[PDB]
Amino acid sequence: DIQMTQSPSSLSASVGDRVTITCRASQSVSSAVAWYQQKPGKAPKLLIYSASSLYSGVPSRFSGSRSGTDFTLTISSLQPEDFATYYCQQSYYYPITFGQGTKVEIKRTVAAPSVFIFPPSDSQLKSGTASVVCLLNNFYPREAKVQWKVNSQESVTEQDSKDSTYSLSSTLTLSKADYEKHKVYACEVTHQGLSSPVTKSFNR
Amino acid sequence: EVQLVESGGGLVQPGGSLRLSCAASGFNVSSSYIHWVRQAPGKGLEWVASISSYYGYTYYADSVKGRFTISADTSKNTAYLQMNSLRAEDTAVYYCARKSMYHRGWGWLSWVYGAMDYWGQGTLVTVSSASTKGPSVFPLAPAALGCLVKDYFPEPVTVSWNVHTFPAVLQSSGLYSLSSVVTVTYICNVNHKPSNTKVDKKVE
Amino acid sequence: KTGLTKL
Amino acid sequence: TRVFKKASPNGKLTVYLGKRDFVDHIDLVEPVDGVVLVDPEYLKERRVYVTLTCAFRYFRKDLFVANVQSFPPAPLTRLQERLIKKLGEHAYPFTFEIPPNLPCSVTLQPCGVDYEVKAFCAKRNSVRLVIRKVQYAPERPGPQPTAETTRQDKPLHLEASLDKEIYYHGEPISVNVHVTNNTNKTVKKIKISVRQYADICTAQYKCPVAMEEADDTVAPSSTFCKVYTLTPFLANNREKRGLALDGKLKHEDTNLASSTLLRREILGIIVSYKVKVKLVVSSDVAVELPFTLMHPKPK
Repeated sequence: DIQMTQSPSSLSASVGDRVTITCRASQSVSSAVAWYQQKPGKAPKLLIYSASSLYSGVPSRFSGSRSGTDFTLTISSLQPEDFATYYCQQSYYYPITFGQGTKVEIKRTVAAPSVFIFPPSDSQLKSGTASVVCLLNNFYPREAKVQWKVNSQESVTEQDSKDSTYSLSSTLTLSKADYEKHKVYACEVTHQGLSSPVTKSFNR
Repeated sequence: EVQLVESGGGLVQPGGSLRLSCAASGFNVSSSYIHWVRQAPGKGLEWVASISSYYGYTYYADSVKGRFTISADTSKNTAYLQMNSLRAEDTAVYYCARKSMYHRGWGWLSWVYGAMDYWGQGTLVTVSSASTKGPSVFPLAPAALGCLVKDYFPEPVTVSWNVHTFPAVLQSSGLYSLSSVVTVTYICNVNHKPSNTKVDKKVE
Repeated sequence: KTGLTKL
Repeated sequence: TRVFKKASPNGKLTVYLGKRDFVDHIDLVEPVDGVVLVDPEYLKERRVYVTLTCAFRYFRKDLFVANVQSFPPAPLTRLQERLIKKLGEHAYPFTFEIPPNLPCSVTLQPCGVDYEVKAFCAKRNSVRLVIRKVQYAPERPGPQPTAETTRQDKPLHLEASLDKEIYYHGEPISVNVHVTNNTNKTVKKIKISVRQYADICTAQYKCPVAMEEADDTVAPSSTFCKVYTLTPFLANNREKRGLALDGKLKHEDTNLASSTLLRREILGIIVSYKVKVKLVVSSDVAVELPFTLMHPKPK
């Protein structure tokens, strides 16, 4: 099959930025290419077709170009509303295939996480599954990591509506029996906007 | 106008059966290629299958080769993606689109398969043997303060206070789990319709 | 075979 | 926009066209227009011509073969001037008018009529590009088909009809059936079929594109009224060899040969479609009405 390898997997920009997203077909294609802009959840739209044709109703600023097998979609002045996931699809060889998408985020000043911690509470110990929580509120950019000092799953709220930020709840789940063994627990955040990693800890 | 409507979206146990129906309006299933597209939960797109009744031609994605079957009743002017042998790979939001055969200048362009101009609505097809449960809520106290919902099913769970509800995460137990925190008495209200469950947990 | 271009 | 081009086997002659579908507008025909690239030094016969072959293949008996003197010159078109401007000083245009009362590009499902543009210096000196002479569906709907039959010592008063006459390919025709069996014979079965006849101007046949044999029995001395739906398309006509398929450019898959519109002795093939309501009785009644299946007009 044809892998419509698209890059960048995630780019940052703001209003007016001339944003470019490239996508290369694994095998030769004959202008069978289309660009779909899927917002969060909603049904994918259509942007371009025939690898260069502005589809009806699509904003003019969007435009596709072909230089062999490297189909490029450029938004001359990306607007606040045009932040979604853009996929490239070739209609030449069945089964039809898409890229992997290219989410265009929003840009603002780097801000460090406000990191809070939560130990498992009495009710949770009674239930039988203690989950320690690490909250990383309003931390920019989404690039970051959280390490644990005693499975651990991270829930990352999307780009904060307030101001283009990210939260992240890193929660580590253990059983009541397997949790009492240790005494000091800690979550350490490594972040771009942090001069040094920040560790928040508690004692059982 | 042309519009496709999908039906058949509901919980089905792994290996079960569902019959997604894409009712097409504004065009015959024979003057068009009807495409079923599926997008996983928060993930890049994927095109499921396509069919044209006029030539009776069917094309399938590598993920639904043999498991699914797209046909159509042109008497009703509808297409039918019979989904069999569902699995955790088949969970998604399913959209329906079409590629007409007009605009050749004269008639059918029987080889474009091109851009899927018009898209349906999106029906959520679930695949899980998770008996509808009720959440087990736990508190998280100091400064930040939150409530952690654990071991519920299915989505959605409405968590409110009297401030980021971190996206519900599919826990390995089939049940779900999420957290909702706030930085500053506070009572967290959790609502779960599929089991008609409500909780009001105190955290401090 | 039959070619193709653009004007 | 697009511009089709094709080089000769030796690579010198390049025939340029805009479209490979010429809509045979009822009154007139869309002319074939193009320009051929030529290098005078290569030209050895000193005479390059362009020809339009309207060939009935199966055998091959043409009906309108014309020649245009590309070089030396013995007007020009809007597309031809731009084609020459792109090419330069080594290209020469050619135009063909297709007279009326000529067949429409149509083929028999494995034949039929075909249109080709061939430029040659007069084997290796011949370049051929297919085209299509084809006809859109009529602009406005015609009279509603209707047909009533009587069988008699009591009648079997039957009626069949279709909502309208102009129906595009791959569209469902609605067959309204109205029976009144005053006879003592029970209506064993009802049949609604659609058949395509392709006269070859003389041979013809009757290919049933659509079938619907319903068991809507109407007991003796009783009425009946129903609206069946039959869709004629190529989904199930793959085995039927000889079905009149529409005009092609290559082995591409096309639809049912659009009904041969006419303004009789036109060579080629004349295709038409009829809906037949046949009541099988316990000794079977028939009624029919014709409809014209074609393609729509993009716009």
